[PDB]
Amino acid sequence: EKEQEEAAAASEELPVMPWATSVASGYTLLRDPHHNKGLAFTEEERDGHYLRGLLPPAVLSQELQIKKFMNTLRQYQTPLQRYIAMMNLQETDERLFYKLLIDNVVELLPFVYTPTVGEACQKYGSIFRRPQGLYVSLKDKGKVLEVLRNWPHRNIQVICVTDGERILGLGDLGCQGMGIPVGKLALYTALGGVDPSVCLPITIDVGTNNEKLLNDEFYIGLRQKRATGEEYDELIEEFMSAVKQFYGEKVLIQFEDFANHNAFDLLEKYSKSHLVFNDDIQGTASVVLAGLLAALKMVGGTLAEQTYLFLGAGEAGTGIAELIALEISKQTNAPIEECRKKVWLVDSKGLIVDSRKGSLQPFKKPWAHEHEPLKTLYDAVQSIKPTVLIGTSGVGRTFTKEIIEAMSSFNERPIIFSLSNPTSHSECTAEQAYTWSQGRSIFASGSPFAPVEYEGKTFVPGQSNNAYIFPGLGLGLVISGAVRVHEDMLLAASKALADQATQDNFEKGSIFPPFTSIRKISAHIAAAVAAKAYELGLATRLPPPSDLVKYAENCMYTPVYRNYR
Amino acid sequence: ELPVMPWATSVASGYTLLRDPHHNKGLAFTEEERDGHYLRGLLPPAVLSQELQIKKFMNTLRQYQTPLQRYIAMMNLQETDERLFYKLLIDNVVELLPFVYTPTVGEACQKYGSIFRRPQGLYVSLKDKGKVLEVLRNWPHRNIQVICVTDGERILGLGDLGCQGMGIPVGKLALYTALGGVDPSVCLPITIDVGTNNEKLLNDEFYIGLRQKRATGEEYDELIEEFMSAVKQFYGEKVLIQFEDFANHNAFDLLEKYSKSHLVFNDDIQGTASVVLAGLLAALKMVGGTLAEQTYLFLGAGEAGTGIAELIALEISKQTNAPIEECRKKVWLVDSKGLIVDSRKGSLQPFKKPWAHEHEPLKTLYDAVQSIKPTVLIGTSGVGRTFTKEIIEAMSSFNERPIIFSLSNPTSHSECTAEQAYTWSQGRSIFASGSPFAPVEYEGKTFVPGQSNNAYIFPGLGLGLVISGAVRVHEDMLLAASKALADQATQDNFEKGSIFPPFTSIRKISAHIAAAVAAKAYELGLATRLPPPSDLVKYAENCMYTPVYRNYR
Amino acid sequence: EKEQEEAAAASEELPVMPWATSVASGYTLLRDPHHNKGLAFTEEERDGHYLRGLLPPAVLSQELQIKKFMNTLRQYQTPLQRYIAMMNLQETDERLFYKLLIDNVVELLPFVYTPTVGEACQKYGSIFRRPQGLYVSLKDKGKVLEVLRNWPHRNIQVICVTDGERILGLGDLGCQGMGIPVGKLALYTALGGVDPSVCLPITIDVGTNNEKLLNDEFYIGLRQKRATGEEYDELIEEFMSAVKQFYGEKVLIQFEDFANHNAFDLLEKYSKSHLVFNDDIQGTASVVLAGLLAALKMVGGTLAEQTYLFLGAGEAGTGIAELIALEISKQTNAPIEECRKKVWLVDSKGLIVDSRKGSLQPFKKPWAHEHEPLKTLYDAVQSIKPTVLIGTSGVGRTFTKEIIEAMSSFNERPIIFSLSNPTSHSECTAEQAYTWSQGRSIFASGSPFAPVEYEGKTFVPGQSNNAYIFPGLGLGLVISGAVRVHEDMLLAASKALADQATQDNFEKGSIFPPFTSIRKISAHIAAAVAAKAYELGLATRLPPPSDLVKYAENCMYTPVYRNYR
Repeated sequence: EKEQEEAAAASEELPVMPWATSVASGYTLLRDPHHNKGLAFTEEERDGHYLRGLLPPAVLSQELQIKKFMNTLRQYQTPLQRYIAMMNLQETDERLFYKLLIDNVVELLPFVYTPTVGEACQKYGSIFRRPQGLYVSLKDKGKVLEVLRNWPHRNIQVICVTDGERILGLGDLGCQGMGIPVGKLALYTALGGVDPSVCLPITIDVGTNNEKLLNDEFYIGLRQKRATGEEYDELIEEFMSAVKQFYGEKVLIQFEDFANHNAFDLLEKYSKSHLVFNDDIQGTASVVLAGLLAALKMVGGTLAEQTYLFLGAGEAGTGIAELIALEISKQTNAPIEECRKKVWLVDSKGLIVDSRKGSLQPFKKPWAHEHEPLKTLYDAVQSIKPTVLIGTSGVGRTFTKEIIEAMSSFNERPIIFSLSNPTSHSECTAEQAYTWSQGRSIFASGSPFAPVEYEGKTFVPGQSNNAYIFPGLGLGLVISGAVRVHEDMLLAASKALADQATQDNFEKGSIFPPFTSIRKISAHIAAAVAAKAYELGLATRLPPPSDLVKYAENCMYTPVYRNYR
Repeated sequence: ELPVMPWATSVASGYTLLRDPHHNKGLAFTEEERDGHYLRGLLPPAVLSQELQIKKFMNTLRQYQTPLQRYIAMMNLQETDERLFYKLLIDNVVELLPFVYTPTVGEACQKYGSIFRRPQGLYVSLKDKGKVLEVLRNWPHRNIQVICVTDGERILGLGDLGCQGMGIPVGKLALYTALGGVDPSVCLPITIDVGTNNEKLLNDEFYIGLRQKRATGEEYDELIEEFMSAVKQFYGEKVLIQFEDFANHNAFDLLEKYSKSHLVFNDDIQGTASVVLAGLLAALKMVGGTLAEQTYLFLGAGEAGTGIAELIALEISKQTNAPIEECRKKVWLVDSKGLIVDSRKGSLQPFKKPWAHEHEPLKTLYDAVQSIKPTVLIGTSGVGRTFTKEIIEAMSSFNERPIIFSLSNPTSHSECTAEQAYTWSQGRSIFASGSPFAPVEYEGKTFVPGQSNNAYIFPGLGLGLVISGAVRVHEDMLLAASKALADQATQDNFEKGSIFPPFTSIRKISAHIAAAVAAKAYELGLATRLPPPSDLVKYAENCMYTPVYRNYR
Repeated sequence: EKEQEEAAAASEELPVMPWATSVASGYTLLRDPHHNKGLAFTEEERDGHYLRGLLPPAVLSQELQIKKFMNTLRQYQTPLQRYIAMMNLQETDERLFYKLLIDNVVELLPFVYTPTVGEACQKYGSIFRRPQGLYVSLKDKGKVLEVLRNWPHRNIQVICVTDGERILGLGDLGCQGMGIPVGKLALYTALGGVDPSVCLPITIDVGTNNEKLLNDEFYIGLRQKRATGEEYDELIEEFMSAVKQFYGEKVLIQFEDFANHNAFDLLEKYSKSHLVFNDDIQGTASVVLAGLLAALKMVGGTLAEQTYLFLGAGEAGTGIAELIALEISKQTNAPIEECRKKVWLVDSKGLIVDSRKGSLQPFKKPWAHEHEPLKTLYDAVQSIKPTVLIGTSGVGRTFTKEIIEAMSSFNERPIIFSLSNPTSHSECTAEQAYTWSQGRSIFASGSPFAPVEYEGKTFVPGQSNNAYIFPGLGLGLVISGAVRVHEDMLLAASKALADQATQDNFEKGSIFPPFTSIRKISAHIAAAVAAKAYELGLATRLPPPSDLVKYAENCMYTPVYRNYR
């Protein structure tokens, strides 16, 4: 049952690569990112491994290395140039890359992650390219396993995969979506402590509809429009087959930036066979719920009493909403469609209403309450009189002065969540939200914003981005050996994050603690998601450790240089 | 009894192939090559040409704000895809040369320690003495033909950059490939670290060298003669050893002591002398006359100073049949103390006495320019803006077309700019300089000043010594080269005011210099590739590295 | 001219393999024959290269290694078992293999070379196979260069190639012919001093007519009868093209054991374009002529005055004959057909006579003198009354008591040369020749025979095998950079060998000095073949060295262990 090795003795016609292992020295060692210490190679290590001469005489510490890279990183003018310098270092000295990124996480995160990582994806083809991650194309059908075999690590625990269809709020970037999986997985290591070597960034190229990229001569993908239905599905179910055969069932498959229709069928179909998780639906839902709980500690109240208005009824829209209604059902013991009575979503066509359900998309019907057709978010804000406004539209500056002022007029402390990324697609800025609400809004957003000054006070807006959740939640599914993801684990995580939000960060108007604590946060989220995994009896690392927090911290990758023969 | 390294050879595929600069083609790997070498998946589906690769790198190179940032991006590419790096450098040589070579390469050396470093070249320290050969053994190419070596004492006109001198040898050797067609694999950039006197670098916490002041006499000498021993045992005698940026004192003893035992060449003394003489011959086609008739004034009596002068006097001796001591009558050098005159021989340096003619002490270059009344003003001072308006105006007043050569590098140490020389001479000067200057406009006419930099000479001269198997460097080969370059200078480049053809032709130039230096090697009977080929130019062109992508499936 | 690098800068769409170079240590080093020293790895070398533990504590010398292998070689009791143990060592420790073979050359030569190497070829498919040499099949056509590219040494100086059609006197062993090229090239190193790494054993598989091997389930070749004419030719000319492109023109191509018709067209059409040499035609001719000159020092006389009878008018038959007639023409200044008048060959159909030439094979017509048709060698021996009887028949025991007695009756010291191999196909034994001639014959043979006793005296029959010639002749063509073979170099060699034959070896009845001198012999043959190359102006290593013998000895591979760091 929990060691069903009947499926693992189909290892006869499994394609395999005959790997050889050899001691690394000279240029082989220096060109190996996993080991390469650059000038930090001690005198003794250089004599030992035929480096003497290939390096200058000077031996640097890792700390001096960080100071030196930081100095040259700050002299690049555009953010994209600092992204290029960061990806280059990741792929030359992996230990210096991670030790630097952790020690400088607040300064560097906007460059490796949102918002820079968005530009990187738009211009991926034209950017100086050391290869990272694995690309499975439509032309790898029949031979997806052959492609997996090429990856030179067998022990994969975390996969992060996109088909590039909805990269942040920028839409279809086809095969250039790879920036995201590579980003997420770097964070899995820096924020969560997952070892880099067990992380596998994948992109599924099925084409792109982006006309700019079809006609751009530097596009790295198939010059064809996306395959649909039949043709798409077979690649996916062969991919899902192949992952299973190669890596087993305990391998986490984190879906990133798929379209609505797809992102749901993948969570539906593969929930039973695989350990599947969707950062857009489940991960965002998780961090938002934690933000709400953290908000209601500053202002007071429960989730039950609040009224919720969403711009954008996609993945994150319905996904966040469903996790809120569920948390209410656990707190209230009500039937679920009494918990969503006070949750309203507005899409492209306006407020989701029952009168409109005679031609609605299926995953929206549960939010089609009874109300007059409303055309704009402004009309809904004024009619519904919500306590909480969450934006998942992918459209910038849709939280207008009229809308934040309207929200500041009936709420005394309105909860405004501007979730879309990158910064240019933020529904509002931190400056707009604090100004148009006379310093009275509880504000958080997807992309980072500098502190805002208003009537002699400083507001540090919190970052409501799933990067606070998935590093801890992933580590948890792994260190417990969870075989399935349960809605109850998303809640366990949300709890854990919210319970790290103290007065230190509330003082400054931030629903979350600073990223300078993300190692502590990830351990507590991991311990909780593991505890829930055991309770639900979906864990396979039996017996559970006594102290799930201290265990989670002991499983965590550290990028300090260890010494070689 | 020989220390020896057990090298093992293996077929490269997957990440081993991609991480190997020598072979890595990035997206230019064809579909067939990817299936063949376990790349399928590790690269995105799209296959680029090398040409699209060039266009792409060029586009992102121009978005960097500083020259130093484009130098870092160039050195990164050299060390990830060597064939793309060289095919790019060739196709874009005029645009890119100032970034990989003078003047950028100077800043790169000043800030070498603080710059993002993929390792290139070999460092032999004072702590490798006794074991220098052991260090050589670590280089993973056995067939070395061209070595380029500095001890960092005088990097361009920037002085002592100690161990951070490595930027220069790495630069020269890239040019040996790009300009000359030498294969990269046979080129070995070396730096000898013996310390540095630069107090800023001793106290800088990113300095990559020994934190000590330079070893002198005894201790220095031992390392060098052990280096020179070790190179010869490992690579043989036909290996070219190009010395770069040593001090006067040393750069001479190295050419003196190792002329017999080794094939030694000094870019500062011999290489610069060579390109200057070629510039003079090219100048005298625009303006008219012979070397004999001209009068020469130098600022700076160092390596390049006396070196250029001696090669000029020699070319005069071969054209007039006069004794050498008679061909120096027309050639005057001005140092720190003023005009070199015989009157002060009661405490003179020895290698200056041959230029100590008959005259009573003059104090400043301005005094000398006015008294000596020269035809040709050459600056090898290492000091910027020492060719003043008064000096260029003085020179423009008595000559109708005065020859001004501003040789010092980088641009910041140029004795004058191209703009100053053409303005202060009313458009009448024949100007060339060490570091590149953009075209200069003067009443609706465009002046393209030539680049009198040894990069026009050493790529051809090196290729020549190699393809002929020359075992020694002969003063007559410097002349053979000078002639060959000068005889490439047509009216197309003279029209625009340039003594040299554009770098867009450096492949033609290097082949003709190689054929000449080889021909002279055979004639003097120092060549060992016998018999000489019938057509030494077509042979030289066929021996030339091409960086077009080599085919794997 | 000479340096035509025009064809070397037309290597742009040449297939190439991307080789990577890396420092060898641990199991990579031990499994590498070129470097592997086994227990002879010094303490310092083991610490240095991560061997400590993988070897027992004991450090052996190379000498102790030799004593140890020799001891275990003598417990194998078939010769074939000692051939297998020898090939295994060649392919695990190359330096121990060569240092052993040289120091023990007389004892070991019959096991790695004739006659053992013959059995090895007959049973090649069924023998335990460590892989050796390169096989180019009919199904590698279009892609022969691709096959060459796979060999992991670029700098090839000596190729040795067979199509397996006439392996020794055993006939067609198809693809199992490889034993020969591998044998020859080991000797090129042990006897001649050529570095192993510049030597490339090749077999061209075009099928086989051996019905035994077509139906044998362990045959390693194509299960088809030999391709003829058009199909054969294209593979060869593509092979000869491909060798040229990859290795250049200075590469020696030694043909081994082809049939007459082929062996000749290959020397004819590729004499201009390539440096081609045929061990059967030219190499055997060379050592035989040296034997004759050595014989005429024991007994007295000139080549001119002798009368020659050959059994077997093939490659070696006509080839030996033509080299004899040529040496006569250079000594007498006579027209060539006056030099052939006293040379008679007997084939399958009997004595070659002009009355039979109305349907003769082409390369036999020059030996078709005027005489009455004779059916058997015995009839010819008795009619022609020859002074020299040479057997190249491939048929054992055809030099009968009647024939040796007949020869002993009209000559006082008859020269009998039993050239065929292996021992089982020898035209007579050393025992038979000395007994049936009352101790009066000058005898030599292709395969080794122990000393023979007769009337209280010891006869040490010499070995007239091309292994005395091709090691020196090859080294010569290489160290001079010869671009052509000229008949005059075969003679230069023959002279050089003959002039090494002293009274020390003549005392015991041997035309050649023992193989314990083959280092000295090869250097003197090399210096002579080089001198002739320069004289004929076909050498490209100009100027010639002062002392061609001491230069040849300094170019010679030594298998003493190198010390590693």
